[PDB]
Amino acid sequence: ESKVVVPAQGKKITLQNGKLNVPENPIIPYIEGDGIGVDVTPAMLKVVDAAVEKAYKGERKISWMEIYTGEKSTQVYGQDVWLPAETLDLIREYRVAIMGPLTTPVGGGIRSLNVALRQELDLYICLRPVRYYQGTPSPVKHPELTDMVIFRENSEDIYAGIEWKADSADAEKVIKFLREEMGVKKIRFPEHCGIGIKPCSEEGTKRLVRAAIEYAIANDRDSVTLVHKGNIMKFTEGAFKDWGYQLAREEFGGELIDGGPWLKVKNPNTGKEIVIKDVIADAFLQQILLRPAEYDVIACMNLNGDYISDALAAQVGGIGIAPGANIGDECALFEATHGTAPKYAGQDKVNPGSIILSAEMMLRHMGWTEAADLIVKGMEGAINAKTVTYDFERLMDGAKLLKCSEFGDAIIENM
Amino acid sequence: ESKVVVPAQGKKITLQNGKLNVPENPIIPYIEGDGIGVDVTPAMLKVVDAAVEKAYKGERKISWMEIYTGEKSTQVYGQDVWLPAETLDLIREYRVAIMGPLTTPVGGGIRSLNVALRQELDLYICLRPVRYYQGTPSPVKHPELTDMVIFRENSEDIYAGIEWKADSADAEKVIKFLREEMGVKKIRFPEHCGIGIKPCSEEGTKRLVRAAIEYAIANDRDSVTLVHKGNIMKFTEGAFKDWGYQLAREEFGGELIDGGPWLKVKNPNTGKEIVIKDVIADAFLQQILLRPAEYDVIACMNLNGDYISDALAAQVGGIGIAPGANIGDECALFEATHGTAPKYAGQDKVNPGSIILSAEMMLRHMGWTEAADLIVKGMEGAINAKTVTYDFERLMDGAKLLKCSEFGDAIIENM
Ligand SMILES: NC(=O)c1ccc[n+]([C@@H]2O[C@H](COP(=O)([O-])OP(=O)(O)OC[C@H]3O[C@@H](n4cnc5c(N)ncnc54)[C@H](OP(=O)(O)O)[C@@H]3O)[C@@H](O)[C@H]2O)c1
Ligand SMILES: NC(=O)c1ccc[n+]([C@@H]2O[C@H](COP(=O)([O-])OP(=O)(O)OC[C@H]3O[C@@H](n4cnc5c(N)ncnc54)[C@H](OP(=O)(O)O)[C@@H]3O)[C@@H](O)[C@H]2O)c1
Ligand SMILES: NC(=O)c1ccc[n+]([C@@H]2O[C@H](COP(=O)(O)O)[C@@H](O)[C@H]2O)c1
Ligand SMILES: NC(=O)c1ccc[n+]([C@@H]2O[C@H](COP(=O)(O)O)[C@@H](O)[C@H]2O)c1
Ligand SMILES: O=C(O)CCC(=O)C(=O)O
Ligand SMILES: O=C(O)CCC(=O)C(=O)O
Ligand SMILES: [Mg+2]
Ligand SMILES: [Mg+2]
Repeated sequence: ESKVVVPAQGKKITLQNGKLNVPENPIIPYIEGDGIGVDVTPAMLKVVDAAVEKAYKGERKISWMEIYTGEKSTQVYGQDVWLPAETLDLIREYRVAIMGPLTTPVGGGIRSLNVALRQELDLYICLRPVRYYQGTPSPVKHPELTDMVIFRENSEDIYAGIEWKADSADAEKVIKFLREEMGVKKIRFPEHCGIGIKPCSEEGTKRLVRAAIEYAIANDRDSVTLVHKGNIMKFTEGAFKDWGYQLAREEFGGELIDGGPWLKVKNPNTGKEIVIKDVIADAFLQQILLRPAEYDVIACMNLNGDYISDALAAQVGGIGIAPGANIGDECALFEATHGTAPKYAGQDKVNPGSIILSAEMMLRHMGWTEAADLIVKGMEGAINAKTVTYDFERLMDGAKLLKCSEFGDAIIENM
Repeated sequence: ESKVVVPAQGKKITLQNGKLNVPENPIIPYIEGDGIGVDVTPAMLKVVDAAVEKAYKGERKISWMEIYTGEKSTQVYGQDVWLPAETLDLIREYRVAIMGPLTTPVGGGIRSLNVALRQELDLYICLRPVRYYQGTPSPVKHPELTDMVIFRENSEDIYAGIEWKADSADAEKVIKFLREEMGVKKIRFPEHCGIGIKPCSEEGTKRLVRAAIEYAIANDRDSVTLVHKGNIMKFTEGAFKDWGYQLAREEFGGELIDGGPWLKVKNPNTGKEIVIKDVIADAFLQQILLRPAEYDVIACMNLNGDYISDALAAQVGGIGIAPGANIGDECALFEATHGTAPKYAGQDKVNPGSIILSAEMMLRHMGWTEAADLIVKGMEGAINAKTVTYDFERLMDGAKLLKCSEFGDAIIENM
């Protein structure tokens, strides 16, 4: 029995051809989220409604439709229902949705609902833009140098969840097969040993890299960097790099620079030469701090993208100002980079910036660019006014400390 | 037929009990290293010889014995011999050794010789101290806040090298077994799919964490942070965290703080309360930039330690000033954090600081603390004099740019 209420006065977004048809009164499903979701989400709704109202003076409005996942889903549907089938159906049906963060237990418990949503809806792109907002405090000297966009493969890798507990019959079964049937000798302690599988396919790699390159062309970006650990993980991470370059060559007419393997790809529109390069993952983490300007669009696998996202975000104010999207061929689910930060949950304390800027991406995705620009404007105003949440305040002299809801209002005031 | 010359005027280090017996004329095997190894190594020899000479006025001297691995090994022993059995034997025999960086091909070619040495000699500890040297340029505002020590598990993980090429019979064999015999459904594209194995055992975890805690006690450090991705990789990364805390409890009398899972461990000597805590790996990469002072000793797995090392190093000047050691129960091999940086190889351009400070660790390991202190002193002098190599120079106004050999001499001048 459905527990979701479909808004009376809204219309469904449709996908005519490959293009979205967004009506004036679109129904947008949202998930509140666990933990700080309770704080940041109400604030996102308020701010988005304001930007839409100001940009289009009543012509347009979102019909927000709440749907359930996580703790709240259990309180609605009964225990044990963490991810109602309805929810998956509703996001595919309505094409565009947004969520708060969801809690994943460490060491046991349910598998990540985030990963479940991503995998079940085949949202193979995790798109995370990291840019500096003028006036944002930062622990680095030149944050303005960081203007990157992460394309993170979202459907494979060690992130996929294929693993077995130490001392379990399954684990022992796999170990025996590895040792005896594959002649694997490189397992140092075969007893009391957990096992994980890391898959990486050509189709998975190329669909992610294709998207990254297209984004670079559509946005007149300077380069695309393949990030990988292919010297140690030759057949997964190194495969990723090989496939990525191969794709650039076969589908975008990529050409050698010198002896390579770096490529030049000519922007069909602007005619700019887009550089396709690669960097090893550990080195990259120094590179972003020491030579940020040399990097632009980033394409990487599931785990690496996760590490990179947080490290990059830190350069530019931290993950309270880090938006993202999970994007597939049939729908898109926007959400902040950060998680549920349970230790602050309910305190009206955290930065709603990340989820707000995710809605900003959603609006842009919807072609409501005017509303989106109002959000950006409001953000820059509020930050420049040095009226901010705890995470910014503690890196700053003479700032007024605002609560999460308050900072929401601050953003609106500066629209 | 051996190609190594055993020094006429030196004596072998021995391991009486659990303690090293270091003579006055110890024979120390060294490997030059590929790439920039050709630059940095000669410089390390010069600087170490100087520190030993000054500290002990001729009473002590190292009898350097060259041994072979990598490219140079092929030029000496013939093609195809990248890692002569001799070399493994010589390091175990002589107990203490040092190496330049070694090249690992990305996507194919030989497996990492570094990993080979580590695995073959069971050097399960990769120890990387990251501290700020006064006067070092940096892209962060407060580098002095970074004073950490990385304990990185060095014998397991995805780093172990258990993997198969996409479309290979072996890969297809493993995939079929996973799909059909283990009922694995979470592989998105089973065709054209590379596969990797990630093992993590209880014995491996605990021997690494034991070492980390002992180091914290022997050095009066504030805390030990377990870094892991145990919400996504429950049975490897999460197992690591569980075992680590369990060890702290069972072997060091660790006690709850509040409801935990953080522990208090009482320093037997100083009586200081050492905090045992944990942080998720992506979050940690923001944490080190945003709250560096809150971190001290780091214990993590093979891959994570690798990422963390480079990111931390960047905070403090980059990997031209990042020493490390690979340490086992029977011997220790010191080497810089950085690799072969082939693009600069032979140019006398890179910072020899990392390998030099690795020798600094080696000396300390040998109980030649006076010589070690001379190296530290020389380093601080040379850096404070703003006479430096390219990597520091480019982050600095009004510095004199020195070549690698020159900076070596600068260090000696400031002893
Ligand atoms: N996409 C997702 O839904 C997602 C992503 C990551 C994690 N998670 C889940 O979240 C749970 C806790 O993970 P975690 O503690 O490692 O990561 P986290 O919830 O992101 O929190 C880590 C730290 O990041 C900072 N932070 C996070 N959100 C912030 C905000 N809105 N404003 C300001 N600062 C913010 C805080 O740093 P300081 O306390 O240092 O100021 C926080 O303690 C886990 O169960 C995990 O599975 C979910
Ligand atoms: N323990 C080891 O032996 C080890 C460790 C890592 C990698 N490697 C091997 O090294 C090869 C190349 O790896 P990579 O290019 O990704 O890593 P890398 O050789 O460490 O070089 C990456 C970047 O780090 C900086 N850097 C490295 N060493 C430096 C020094 N002595 N002084 C100043 N800056 C330094 C340079 O940065 P900028 O050019 O930006 O100034 C360099 O381009 C690979 O085959 C890999 O297998 C070996
Ligand atoms: N062209 C490539 O494939 C490649 C590979 C590695 C580094 N790089 C960098 O790009 C630059 C290429 O310049 P040149 O080929 O004119 O020397 C170099 O300075 C180097 O730092 C290029
Ligand atoms: N004690 C633990 O196990 C644990 C767990 C997570 C965070 N913390 C941090 O340590 C502090 C513990 O302080 P109290 O238990 O007195 O509130 C908290 O402020 C919190 O930020 C502690
Ligand atoms: O699924 C989770 O709980 C964490 C996911 C995550 O870290 C991310 O992809 O941002
Ligand atoms: O083995 C290699 O080539 C790289 C090893 C590495 O990155 C490290 O452990 O520092
Ligand atoms: Mg994350
Ligand atoms: Mg490394």
